[PDB]
Amino acid sequence: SWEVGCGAPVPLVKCDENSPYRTITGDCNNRRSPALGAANRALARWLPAEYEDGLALPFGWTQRKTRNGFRVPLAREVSNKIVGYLDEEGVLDQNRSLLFMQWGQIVDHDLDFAPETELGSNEHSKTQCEEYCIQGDNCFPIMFPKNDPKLKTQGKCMPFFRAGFVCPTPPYQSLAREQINAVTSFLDASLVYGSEPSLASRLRNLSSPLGLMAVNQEAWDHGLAYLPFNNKKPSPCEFINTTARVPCFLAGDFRASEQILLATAHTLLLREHNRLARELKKLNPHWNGEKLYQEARKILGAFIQIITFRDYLPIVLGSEMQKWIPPYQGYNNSVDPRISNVFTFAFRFGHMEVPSTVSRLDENYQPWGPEAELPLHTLFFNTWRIIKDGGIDPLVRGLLAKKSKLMNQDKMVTSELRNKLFQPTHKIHGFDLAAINLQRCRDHGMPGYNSWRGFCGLSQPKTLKGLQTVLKNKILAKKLMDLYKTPDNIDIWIGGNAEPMVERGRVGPLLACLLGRQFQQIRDGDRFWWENPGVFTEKQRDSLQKVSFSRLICDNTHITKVPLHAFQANNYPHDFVDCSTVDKLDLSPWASREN
Ligand SMILES: *[C@@H]1O[C@H](CO)[C@@H](O[C@@H]2O[C@H](CO)[C@@H](O[C@@H]3O[C@H](CO[C@H]4O[C@H](CO)[C@@H](O)[C@H](O[C@H]5O[C@H](CO)[C@@H](O)[C@H](O)[C@@H]5O)[C@@H]4O)[C@@H](O)[C@H](O[C@H]4O[C@H](CO)[C@@H](O)[C@H](O)[C@@H]4O)[C@@H]3O)[C@H](O)[C@H]2NC(C)=O)[C@H](O)[C@H]1NC(C)=O
Ligand code: HEM
Ligand SMILES: *[C@@H]1O[C@H](CO)[C@@H](O[C@@H]2O[C@H](CO)[C@@H](O)[C@H](O)[C@H]2NC(C)=O)[C@H](O)[C@H]1NC(C)=O
Ligand SMILES: *[C@@H]1O[C@H](CO)[C@@H](O)[C@H](O)[C@H]1NC(C)=O
Ligand SMILES: *[C@@H]1O[C@H](CO)[C@@H](O)[C@H](O)[C@H]1NC(C)=O
Ligand SMILES: [Ca+2]
Repeated sequence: SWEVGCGAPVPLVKCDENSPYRTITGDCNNRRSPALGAANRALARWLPAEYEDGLALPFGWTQRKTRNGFRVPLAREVSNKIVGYLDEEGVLDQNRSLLFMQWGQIVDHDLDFAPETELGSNEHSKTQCEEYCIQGDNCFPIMFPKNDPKLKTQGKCMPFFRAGFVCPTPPYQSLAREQINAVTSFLDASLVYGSEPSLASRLRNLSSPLGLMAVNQEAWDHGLAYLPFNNKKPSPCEFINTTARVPCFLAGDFRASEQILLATAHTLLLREHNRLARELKKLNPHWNGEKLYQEARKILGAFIQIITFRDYLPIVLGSEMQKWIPPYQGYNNSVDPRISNVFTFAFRFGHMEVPSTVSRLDENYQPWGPEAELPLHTLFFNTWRIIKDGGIDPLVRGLLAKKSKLMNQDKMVTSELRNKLFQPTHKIHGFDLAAINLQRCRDHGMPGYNSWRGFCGLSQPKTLKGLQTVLKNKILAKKLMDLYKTPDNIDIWIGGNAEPMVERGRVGPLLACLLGRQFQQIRDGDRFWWENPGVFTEKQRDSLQKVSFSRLICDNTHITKVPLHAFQANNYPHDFVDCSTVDKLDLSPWASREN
């Protein structure tokens, strides 16, 4: 009765009964529907796609084609009028460390990646899009409004290329266009290990049966590993400093070097795998390389799950946590674990938590050198500042001692991302992540703000006064009505992020609902969830309960003082204790077995 078949790329693998570990692809997690949550398949649709032609063309593609009787505003004009601000004074979150932002980006990279269409190779398509700003097939350029300064300094557009879609990637089909999730839907440390067998093997050290991940052979951090380099050319990390010539890192996720603190967090996770593999080898000398790798991978997946659900989500969702994510009751094989298309926009709330600067701090939590503090835009695809300017410890100290940006209806996205974003192959620090998010909402066929309010059982404002009430902000509602003309047309990214945050949380009610529903699904629909009986033993679960980001730092850096609650705002020295007082992960329950 349905077109359920379509999975034409079809990374098809048969499933082995009673297999002890996760697949790299996420296949075989659900026994009845083994592709559920596997990588390189369609993002789930919680609601039907909304395209100007019903099938594939974004709203805004055809100038004369209205949405609900009104032209959709230019993404860059919404960015300029609503999202932008000048003054960074007073914008920081007084109760969230910068690790709060950074953990969000890490979790996001574990869960979803909808990359730009490949569209063949060695052609004049990408250059054409960038050079002449001509909309066509996959070229969906972000056009500058008449009063945009970038129209004066940067040409007529910011190049933008439509996301990849499942069955054919160049041609189309009879159903609506469905974008791809290139990573595993499960919270499974796919950002460390990869979501594809080829990358997963490339990341491993298969020279020794020690179960290790490959490490950098060119540079070391006071005896501790860096990720290997990606020696693919051209390299955006080389591009931004051709004197230093330091390549990007190779990780489980394609995007690991996008900014210096994401590369930092990736480095901690790689180190933690190798520490666990060494410690398991000492405990279990007869375990082979495959077994050591899998058991360390399983522990690192559980770490990521526990930090996320115990420490992170409660301070994102605040009062809505118990509504959307009740205490775990067990694996439910009827739950759809696939990441939804809308979730990939909902989780971009993080863009409003990114502050304008990154600091390096020394062994006394004092400024590291004469340029301790640097503008964020100079740190896009920046790996040389790690290798050649103190390794990761000074950056990790900044992650603990400095703050996230607080979402603000009058100060949404810092100009470091809104005007100075660097994109690989596009040469300039001149892109706008907010405009890109809005253009991508349309590229993906997103239903508008009121469709999602209805989905979440919330009021659907129809008038300026109704929107002013929901947003608790007259001027913001007025600016959104002036541009969108009806709240039905407001793009979900800006509408969800415009709502005032729930008590004890950092998102409003619409985003709490969309995020909370997704995180409930990826937990309840995961046969390898850490708390599911038989994944770990009772004694292993008791040991895992004691994981902390503070212990991760103590174990995989030379930092000797850390806070106990690393996601809150912490000040040195008052909130910092000796590493020796921080709980350890007791691996004794991983003994092959005893009597
Ligand atoms: C995968 O996992 C393997 C290990 O299982 C990694 O292999 C090892 O890499 C490190 C470098 O990253 C190598 O260490 C070097 O060691 C020498 C000291 O050599 C002596 O001790 C070694 C350790 O036991 C041993 O392997 C050596 O034996 C080999 O070489 C001799 C000839 O010297 C030969 O007779 C033997 O038969 C072996 O072939 C030897 O006993 C040390 O001198 C090196 O340091 C120098 O170089 C670094 C920069 O490179 C510099 O910082 C120093 O100041 C100095 O200049 C270096 O520490 C180790 O030898 C490798 N082990 C094996 C078995 O080859 C591998 O790197 C992992 N790969 C990835 C991609 O992660
Ligand atoms: C640079 C960028 C960041 C930090 C300096 C950053 C940060 C975050 C946080 C903190 C997130 C969540 C808590 C988060 C989520 C998602 N991002 Fe974003 N991000 C930076 C840069 C980008 C760029 C560039 C993109 C691609 C934009 C496009 O549409 O082409 C981007 C995306 C996302 C994303 C969607 C992932 C996907 O499914 O494809 C998040 C869920 N980020 N980032
Ligand atoms: C590119 O990287 C190099 C380091 O490899 C940076 O240079 C250092 O910068 C200051 C001088 O301005 C000094 O600490 C060193 O003498 C420099 N080293 C070298 C080799 O020149 C350089 O500033 C970076 N440039 C950019 C644009 O990021
Ligand atoms: C900071 O947030 C944490 C929860 O994230 C909370 O327990 C603590 O009371 C908050 N502190 C202040 C000062 O509000
Ligand atoms: C399992 O999932 C289905 C679909 O969400 C749900 O209707 C059912 O109540 C769930 N079973 C539980 C919570 O035991
Ligand atoms: Ca994953």
